[PDB]
Parts: sequence; structure tokens; C-alpha cells
Amino acid sequence: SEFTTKERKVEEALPIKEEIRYDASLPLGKSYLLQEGKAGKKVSVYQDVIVDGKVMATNLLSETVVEGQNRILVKGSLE
Amino acid sequence: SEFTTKERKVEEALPIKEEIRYDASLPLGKSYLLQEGKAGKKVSVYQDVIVDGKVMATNLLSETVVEGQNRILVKG
Amino acid sequence: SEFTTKERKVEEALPIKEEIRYDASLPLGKSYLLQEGKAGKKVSVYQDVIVDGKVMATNLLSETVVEGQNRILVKGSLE
Amino acid sequence: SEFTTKERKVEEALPIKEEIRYDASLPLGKSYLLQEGKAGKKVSVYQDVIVDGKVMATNLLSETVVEGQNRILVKGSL
Amino acid sequence: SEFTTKERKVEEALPIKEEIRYDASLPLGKSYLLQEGKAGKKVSVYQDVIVDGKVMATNLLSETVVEGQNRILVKG
Amino acid sequence: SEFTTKERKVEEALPIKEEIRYDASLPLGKSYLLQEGKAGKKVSVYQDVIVDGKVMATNLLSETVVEGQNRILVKG
Repeated sequence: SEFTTKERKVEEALPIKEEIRYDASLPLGKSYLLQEGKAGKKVSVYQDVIVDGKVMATNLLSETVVEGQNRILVKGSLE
Repeated sequence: SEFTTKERKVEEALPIKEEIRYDASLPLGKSYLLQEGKAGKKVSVYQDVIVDGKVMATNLLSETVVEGQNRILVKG
Repeated sequence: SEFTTKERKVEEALPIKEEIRYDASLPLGKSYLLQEGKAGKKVSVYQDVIVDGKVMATNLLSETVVEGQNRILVKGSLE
Repeated sequence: SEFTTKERKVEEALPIKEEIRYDASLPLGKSYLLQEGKAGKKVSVYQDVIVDGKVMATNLLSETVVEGQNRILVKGSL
Repeated sequence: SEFTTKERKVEEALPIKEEIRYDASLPLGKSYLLQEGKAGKKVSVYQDVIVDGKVMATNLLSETVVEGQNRILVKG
Repeated sequence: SEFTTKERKVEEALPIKEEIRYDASLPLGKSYLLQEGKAGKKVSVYQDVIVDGKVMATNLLSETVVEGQNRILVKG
């Protein structure tokens, strides 16, 4: 039987990193977010082998990890 | 040891559907793009069980399919 | 005339899935619910085109399947 | 001089515990929240003895500490 | 693989609290039992993560100490 | 003074992944090469913060690993 190949890209969102920053200006229990931050990214490129319309196997071609944007939490205390 | 859990969202682009239409008013051999396709996507959210910094298992939580638009080609 | 658009989500409850487990400590003919379980749902997001106060067309934007929580039945015999 | 007995359930939120970790690769003076943290709870069951409408005494039947979750923070280090 | 959870309960007897009163001016050297004293019990509730039919990790959900009674002893 | 940033690309060869497949068939202390290895390629993009013309520090912005080819040997 013959075969064919096709590439697939799968994106996994990385956990948002949250920075806790201290600001002496804020009261004791007062805190706000400086920025919401965007999730980082883990992109994998795969290659599938197709035999009779079925993926018979797959190889991982590459894996790229891109840092995201931090979520910044600003509070009036230093932990 | 102890364990924690976390959410994991994974996106997969779906193969674009391509319809082929025909037009006699058009010379055979000619092909026009009546509609550029748009790839839909499959978004999966999983729940990973983390032990000692390592994911030891995962359960599917939800599976979403964002539709997308068919590619349409007219051939004389 | 002019038009407006609006999104609406439709939720269809999914049949609860029930798992049957064997408990050697249970007497024959005796069983109990270990987990009532919850129904999964199929959520579809649609977009409507409204003309003069009446839906004139709709597109299916998304189709999601949210897994439910299994109903767990434990009994003192093995089916 | 006859008596009756009564039970009471008392609850109070426990303070979230916070662990501090260090990472050499992280910039000194920068902190990242690893785990939010959730408050535990202490549930106490007491028993009172009532004589002539007043509580003459009370015993502690049980004490349950419903475990919460630690707050985990990582700090950059040299 | 997928995972599942399960809750375990575990009872453990606690040491018996000791108490020592002191008199009626009893011949210093002798002693009488004032109270039998029973052990208190700690009840721990755990939740195990199961993967491929094996507990891979466990967390403590709660800890209950059911108070006992002291063994009171009167010494002269 | 003020500061600016610049990004730098760095590529590295990854240590070849060694795979050993045993076979009770073939004799003692004998080994055959099933597949030659090929190193994976790691491409990291860094961001340098520059003050007064000099790099004071640098952060990692993205890391790509282009999988290689395992070297497979039959032992046993």
C-alpha cells in the first residue's frame, strides 16, 4: 500500500506568569493589576504518515517555546 | 507525594475544506478563487495531575471546534 | 435596510455516564452511589443577523463538548 | 438541678501559609506567584451542659482542620 | 493516561494525656487512680490520585482529633 | 541614561539521543548499528538590554528545538 505525509502544528498555551510587585504608595490591603499579561506559547510541528486515509504514525519535527507577557499584580506589602 | 492539578489549553488548526464549482461561461482550464478558505480550529482543554514537578496524567475537560470557512474554486 | 448582530449560546445537556465498580467489602445485592455525577454539555455559539427586529440568518460560530462528571455506582458483585 | 446537653459547631478560617522559594536564574528582586493559596478551616464541636437555663460548662468534642492550600512564591536570587 | 481520585479515611489512636493531682495529705509515696483516661483519635482524610490502577500520590484533605479523657492520678 | 534592547540568535547542536535495543537472539557482547544519529538543533533568541553602548544583561525570548535522529544500537 502507498502512503502520504502531512504536517500538523499544535499550539499549547503556557501558564500565565504572574509577577507580584510592591508599591509603597498603596495602602495595606490595596492592590491592582498593572497588566493582564498574555499566555506564552509552545508550538510543536508534527508529521503524520497516512495509509488508506488513516494516520498510521507521527513524528515530532520541532518544538518552539515563546515567552509570553507577564500579568503584573501590584500590592501594598512585600512578600 | 502530594499532587496539584492545572488546566492546559491546546489548539489544533483544522484542514480547510475546498469545494470545486463549475462554470461553462468560463474557458476550460481557467480557475478562479470564488472564496479564500479559512481554517477552523480544535481547542482542547485538559486537566493535568502534577507530581514532583512532572505531569503524571491528564483528563480531557472540553473539546471545542471553531468552525472556519470553506475554500471555493470555480473551474470553467 | 440596516442590520445588527448578536451572539447566543445553546446548551444541550448530555446523558450522564455511569461507571459500575466492584467493592469486595460490600454484601451481595448491596450497592451505593459513590458519586452522583454531573451531565456534560454540548454548547453551540451562534451569530444572528437581525433585520427590523427579526433574525434573518444565523451562523454557527462554535461547537464545544464539555465532559461531565461520571455517576459512580459501587456494588458487591461483578457484572 | 436537672440538666440537658446541647451541641454547637464553630468554624474559623485559618491563615494561608506562604512558602518562599528561590531561583538563581530569576532577576534579583523579582517575585512570581507560583500558587495562589487557599485558606484552611478549623471546625470545632462543643457540648454544653445547661442547668436552670444557663450553660454551666462545655467540653470540646472534636477539632477538625480542613486543609487549605499554601501560597507559593518564588524570588530571584544570586 | 487519564486519572481518577479516591478518598481514604485513617484512624490513629492518640497518646493518653496524663494528669497528676496531689493530696488529702496522702502518705507521700503512695498514689490512687482518679480517672481511667481514654485515648483520643486522630482521623485523617486523604485523596489519592489513581493512574493505571495505582495510587501515584495523595493529599491530606482533613485531620480530625476526637478528644479523649486524661488519666488522672493522685499522688501523695 | 536611557536603555535600549537588541535581540540575538544562537544555534546549538544538541547531544545525540542514544537508543539501545536489546536482542537475546544475537550473541553476547555484540552490537550492531541500526541507525546513525543526527543531532537536534537548538535555536534560542535572546534580548540584551544595552546601557551606554554595552550589554548589561540578557533575557531568553524563545527557544526552538528541531528534533534530530536517534542513534539506535542493537545489543543484548
